[PDB]
Amino acid sequence: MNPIIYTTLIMTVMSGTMLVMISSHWLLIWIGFEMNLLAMIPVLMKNFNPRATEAATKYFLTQATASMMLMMAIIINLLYSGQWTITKMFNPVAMTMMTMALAMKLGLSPFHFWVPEVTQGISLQAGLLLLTWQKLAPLSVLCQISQSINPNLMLTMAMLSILIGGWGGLNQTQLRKIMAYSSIAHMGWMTAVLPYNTTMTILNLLIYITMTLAMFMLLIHSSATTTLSLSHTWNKMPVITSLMMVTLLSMGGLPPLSGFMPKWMIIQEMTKNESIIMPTLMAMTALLNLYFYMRLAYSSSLTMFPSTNNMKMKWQFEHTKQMKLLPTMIVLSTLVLPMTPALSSLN
Amino acid sequence: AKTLLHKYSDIPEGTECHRKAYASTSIGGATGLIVSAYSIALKPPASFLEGVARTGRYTFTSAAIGAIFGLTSCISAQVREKPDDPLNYFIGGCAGGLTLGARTRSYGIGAAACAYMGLTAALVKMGQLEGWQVFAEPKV
Amino acid sequence: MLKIIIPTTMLLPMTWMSKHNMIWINATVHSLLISLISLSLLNQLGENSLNFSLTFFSDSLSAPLLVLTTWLLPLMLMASQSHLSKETTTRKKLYITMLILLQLFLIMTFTATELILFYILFEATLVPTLIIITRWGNQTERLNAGLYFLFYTLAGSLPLLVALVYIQNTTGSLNFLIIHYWSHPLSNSWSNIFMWLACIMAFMVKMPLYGLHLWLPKAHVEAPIAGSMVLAAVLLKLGGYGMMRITTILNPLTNYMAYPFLMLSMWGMIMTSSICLRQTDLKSLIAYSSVSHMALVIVAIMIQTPWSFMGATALMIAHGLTSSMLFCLANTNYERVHSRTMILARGLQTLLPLMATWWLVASLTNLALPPSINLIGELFIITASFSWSNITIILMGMNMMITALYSLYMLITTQRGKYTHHINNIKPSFTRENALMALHILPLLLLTLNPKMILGPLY
Amino acid sequence: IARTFYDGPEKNYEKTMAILQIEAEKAELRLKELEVRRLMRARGDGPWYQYPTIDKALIDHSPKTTPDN
Amino acid sequence: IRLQEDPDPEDENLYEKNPDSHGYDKDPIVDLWNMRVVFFFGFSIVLVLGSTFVAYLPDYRMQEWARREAERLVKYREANGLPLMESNCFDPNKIQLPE
Amino acid sequence: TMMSGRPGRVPLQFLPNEARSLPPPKLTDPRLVYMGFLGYCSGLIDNAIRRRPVVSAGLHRQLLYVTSFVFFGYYLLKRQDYMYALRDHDMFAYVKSHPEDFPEKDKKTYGEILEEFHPVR
Amino acid sequence: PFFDVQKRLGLDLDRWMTIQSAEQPHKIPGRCHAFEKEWIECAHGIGGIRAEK
Amino acid sequence: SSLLDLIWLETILPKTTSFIQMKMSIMVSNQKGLIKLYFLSFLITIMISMTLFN
Amino acid sequence: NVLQIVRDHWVHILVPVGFVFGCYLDRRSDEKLTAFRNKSLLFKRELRPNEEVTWK
Repeated sequence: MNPIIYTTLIMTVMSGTMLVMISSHWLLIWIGFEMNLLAMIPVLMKNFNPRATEAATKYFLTQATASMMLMMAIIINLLYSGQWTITKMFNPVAMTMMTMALAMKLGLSPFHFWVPEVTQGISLQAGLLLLTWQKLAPLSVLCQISQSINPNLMLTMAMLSILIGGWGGLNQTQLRKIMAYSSIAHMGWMTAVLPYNTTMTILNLLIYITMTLAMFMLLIHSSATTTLSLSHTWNKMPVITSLMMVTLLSMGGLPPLSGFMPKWMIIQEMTKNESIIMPTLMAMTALLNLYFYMRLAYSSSLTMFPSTNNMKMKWQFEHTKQMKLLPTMIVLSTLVLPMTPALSSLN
Repeated sequence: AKTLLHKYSDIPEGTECHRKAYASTSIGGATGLIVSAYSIALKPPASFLEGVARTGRYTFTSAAIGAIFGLTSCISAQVREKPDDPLNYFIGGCAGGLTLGARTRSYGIGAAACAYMGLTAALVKMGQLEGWQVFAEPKV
Repeated sequence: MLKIIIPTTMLLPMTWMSKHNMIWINATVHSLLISLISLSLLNQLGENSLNFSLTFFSDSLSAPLLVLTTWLLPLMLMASQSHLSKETTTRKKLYITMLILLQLFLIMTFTATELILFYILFEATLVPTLIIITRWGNQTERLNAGLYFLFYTLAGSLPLLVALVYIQNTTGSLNFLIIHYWSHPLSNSWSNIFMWLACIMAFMVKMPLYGLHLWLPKAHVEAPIAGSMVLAAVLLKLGGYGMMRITTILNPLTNYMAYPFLMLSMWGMIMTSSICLRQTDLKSLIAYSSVSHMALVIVAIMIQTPWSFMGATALMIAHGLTSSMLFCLANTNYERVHSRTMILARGLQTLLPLMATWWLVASLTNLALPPSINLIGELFIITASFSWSNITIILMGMNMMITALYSLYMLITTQRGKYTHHINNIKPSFTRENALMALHILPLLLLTLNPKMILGPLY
Repeated sequence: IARTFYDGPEKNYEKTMAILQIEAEKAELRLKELEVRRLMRARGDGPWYQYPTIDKALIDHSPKTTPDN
Repeated sequence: IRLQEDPDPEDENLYEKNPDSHGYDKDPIVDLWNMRVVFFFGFSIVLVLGSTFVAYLPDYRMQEWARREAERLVKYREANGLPLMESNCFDPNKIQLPE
Repeated sequence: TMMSGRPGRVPLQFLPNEARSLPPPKLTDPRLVYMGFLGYCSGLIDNAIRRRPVVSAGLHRQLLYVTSFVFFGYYLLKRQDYMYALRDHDMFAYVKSHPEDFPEKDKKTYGEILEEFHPVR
Repeated sequence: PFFDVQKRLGLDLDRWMTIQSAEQPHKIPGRCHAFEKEWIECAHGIGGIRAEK
Repeated sequence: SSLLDLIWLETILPKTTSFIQMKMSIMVSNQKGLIKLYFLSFLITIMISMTLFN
Repeated sequence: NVLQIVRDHWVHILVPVGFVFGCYLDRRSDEKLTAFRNKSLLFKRELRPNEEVTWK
């Protein structure tokens, strides 16, 4: 694909997301979603192969179904209220349709399978863009319409997302599938805290985006897509493996790393609303995410797996391309716990 | 689901054990039907008869668990003359776990289910007594 | 507390900028200097604690633990420099950095004035420990040991975080002074029962309580020498310190919820002593001895009397020193023969005399031999338990008998008898090892001379 | 030793008093903030939780084709 | 065999090259100075100076002050017929019991 | 959204004009020092990843890292302080405006308050 | 989430189409123009909670 | 040592929980990647959300 | 030479300067808590003619 075409497709995806985030009209929000999907599909299919084609097909089908449900919700809300402005929806059925459509777009359980399937199908850069941006937009819409979200349905989907992400990531060995299940679990956390504090939702979104960017940039640097492929990186550049081990510890929520701040603030906020069973279950379920993070860390950094013979030539050569802002992502994803009270600025 | 749950709540704890058993069996049957529907959707059977058999097994197991739980809890509370006691719910939960173990024909599964379901039912009774809420309504 | 915290954060750049052959010298010298500086905290008041600022404060309970940590760091440095001779300079610096971070987190944990900050730091102590274990352990079981340790501690501690945030929402503050002056009785209800369970279970897992201890043999046996030294000396005392601090607001529910934990602690103390009687591994024997001693500390804290708290503090300090010394001795014998089997190497009394003397003194302090602070703490706990009930004397007597039996069994098996004929690589004991043993043992006898310094605020 | 390394008990006593005052005020402020948040979310008569309503500047008041609006 | 793996090296003895070795390092000079700094600082400085510092720590726990106060109170109370130990910590006049 | 939709809130304004009435953070703020420390760590990680001498190479790059982090940290601290001050101001105004909901209570001493005593034995 | 670029810049991108009481071509009135105007004027500037109540 | 410490105290907390997590993980991840199957699951979820939640 | 020795033994000042800085920061933290200095009921007293504060 031509570089100009690639950059204009990326700019069109970002334009669609910005249209969603700045529009006050439901029709314009739907237009933004449609533009985002339309420009996103070729980005997934950039590196042509059967896996990329299948991932793009599944993602397109899921997003088209979600967009149809979202438009139906918009029309139903218009019927009972005659309003197009994005505010508290005036019909419970329209709200249920909108919530299910946005959950399907975000990949929340039980609409999750496409997330690991597409993430394994597509390359590392495509997966990074997918996770980050395509979680950024629907969560913006949900934060806008939070005051009419049904707490029971939202919390049920969030808990299902957390459990399913933990179990799937526990079973998987492929790095992209592990990242997808981690994304599912973090989406569960954020949507669980959504009906109480959209500021906490945004804080968790920022921390998750930073950690995911750092992890995907490290994976791109190591050029590893499986566990065994990552197990050879210690013999070529052990710094990358150490930084990735620290990032993995952060993603599990271990103090005093950055990953503990979202869980801590979400638990506090949800406890303020006289909810204890849900925060306790959400905290206890994250141990599965921590377990498969630790299993990945054992293979890559804390131990030394066998290597091969051409790794000598790999030693002789040097990494040419540079991914700027990677050190900043590594710092911000591990060492921003003391700066927690900035969430008021985020407010 | 809301209708069945509020019916079960409306029926008093220590009285009308037949009604309690019927309500619990209905709740279990609904749960088993939903589980069987999801199972058939995600992991399709090789034949229509196999699908019907799987649905029947799942629904009957869930209904048996519910009926045993309701009967055991109501009878225990009635004979002990101690309503609002989590011990009755623990006994009912362990009875349901033993029913699940008998259905699956596994002593270890039965013991683990007894322990976990007894703890869960005791926690549910404690929450009903103390006003604990799972899906807490937003405030503050 | 900054006059102690900042020197460690300066030890980090010193370690990372020192020359390759001077890292151990610099770290040891400046760790000893920091310990000498931290000795000033022992000058405690008779009425209230030392409130340095809004964030850090020191008490008659926090001071001895801080001094123990600062004194334990150089001993860990000596053992590590013993067993890490072939590592690269960068990995040596990383190991020293892990030890420094662990000491810094422990200091901030013991000096934290708020419960949530205490929780954050005492959870932060897991990461350096896990890295040390799973990276510089020798055996294949270090990975499983690290997993067990991490998940036991975290499954204990997450409900503690929920309980702490709930307490903050309900009362308005988690500051220890506020929760002590504004403490209110805890009514008998399921909600209060489960709050009590969350807090106490977190700290019991950290203790560890009997039935929640498997991670302790797993981690202590499979960790390196420095990791084993810090796990038993200080990291086990986080549970006791937390329980002493947290039980302010849990009354009078503690009078009724302590029965299962007291029964578990007493019977498991007996069971772990009996296990020590029939252990084929020396590190496992020392780990189960640690389990028994911490079970006794649990009993003291649960019965919760002014005489029990003093004995609990004294026993914590004495057990820390004794366990560190025993682990060091076992590590020296392991470095001799590259195996942890207790009956593999015998006749060490006639092969290494002064090391046999160190073994004898360590074993004598392990059992409660008066007037050692081990005996002081154990006797105070036994008397408080006797006041609590008059069959606790039966249980404590059985435990003391089995403790003496297994201590002297370890001593006789390792030292007495005839040497193994085919083991001919037992070189004379090093000056470094002998100095390590002397630095382990002499402070114990000096604390025996001056006992009121480790009896806690209740003195 | 007391002359060189330590200060009088008055310093610790009064520092403790100041620390206690600060922490008590913070606790009272936290509880008051929780009460204010609960009231504001329940009523919607304060600056917080002011969900957007439709601006009335968009309404066109010019005469229409039909006299009855 | 399944790998190109180094054989396990023989254990190294420090006494082989340096008969008078303290066990700190391979280099004799660095080993000697490590021993010197450890022994001097640890034993002399920490043990002796910290132990005498703890021995001569000022009486901030007010043990002697409490003994003197108790002596004065006992003298005053026994010289006037008052009980040596009061029966109440606080004043019943200042305590207002509910009815 | 608690403070979103507050009356008189200008959209997309990082710091409104009313924030100028608050004390600006000191240049030696410990939070600013921690931001500079984060910038220094970012520079060190940059050197380590690019396989340069960690402490020596790229002094200009490390300086720019530290300066950018300090700049953004200063403005972030200003916004955080403004938001917390606004929250406290609104809370106090609401407490003033709702005396019925926030009434003064009679203060009784511990000599008058009856508290049950639980013996420890 | 909602970066109000239109209100910050004084633009008008979809507020014209948001409601049926706004400026319509040839001043064609809506079916419920008066009712919508009354509801909007009642609910203006009091917040969603008070507007619903 | 054997019956309690090495067998049953291992069976209750760490081994049973790990076995349950492994079984559930296998159950969740044992998917053939068939869009027909999980879209039928989507339909069931939509109907359940419409009916059960009110 | 001195330049070679100092280039190797300059790290030994880090812990001492950290201790000095920590003591200074302790003094600074103490100087912010003078809200009840010479105002506690137990230790309240009149100032001497040639002193400004009771403690620093």
